[PDB]
Amino acid sequence: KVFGRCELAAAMKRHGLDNYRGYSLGNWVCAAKFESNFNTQATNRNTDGSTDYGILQINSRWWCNDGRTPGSRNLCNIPCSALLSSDITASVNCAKKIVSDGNGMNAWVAWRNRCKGTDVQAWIRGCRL
Ligand code: NA
Repeated sequence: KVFGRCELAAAMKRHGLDNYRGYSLGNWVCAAKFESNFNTQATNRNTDGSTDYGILQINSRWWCNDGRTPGSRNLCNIPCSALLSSDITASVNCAKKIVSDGNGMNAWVAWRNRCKGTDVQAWIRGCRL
């Protein structure tokens, strides 16, 4: 599913991301825009042989099992295909473990390079929240 911006903001707020570990909702919408273009089906192979999955590009080296990332962890205890669903529950629950892991939202390279330190409140402008 390709989300609209305010559609995704509403879903991420519904599931508890707004101000989670002190990251305002616009940080999460910005991250999803530049990680996945708001597409739950997005996949991207990494040079280490892992893959990033879904709306928040969650990595198979640490967080999910994709059957082809040797020696990798599965800390969210889910198949990586679960992170491609139109239902973002699994992605959000896993993102909450990732952002709690020690480096905060710096786990999302697109957030660090394109959202961090910017006017992230612009990403929820005009949305009914
Ligand atoms: Na894995």
